[PDB]
Amino acid sequence: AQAEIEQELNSVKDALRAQVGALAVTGAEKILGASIDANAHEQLVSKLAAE
Amino acid sequence: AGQQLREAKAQAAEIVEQAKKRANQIVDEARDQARTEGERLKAQ
Repeated sequence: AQAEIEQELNSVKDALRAQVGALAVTGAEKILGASIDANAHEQLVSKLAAE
Repeated sequence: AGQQLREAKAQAAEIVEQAKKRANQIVDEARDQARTEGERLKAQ
């Protein structure tokens, strides 16, 4: 009657979090798939060669 | 003397059995009220 009310309340936040996280990953994929071109490899392949 | 002792002892057993019978009513009525209020809060 009190702990179970908090049990449902936090479970709803997690159900939303599971969808928002998927959307945030999809957003990052769409952004990078347009923001990356030949000007990025001279800043990434060059970085890996030091790692 | 023996007859009244057997009668008193028989009534003593009945007095204690009625107390046990009463205890179950006190406990189960508290369970139904507490569970009903829990559902009242859960729906809200």
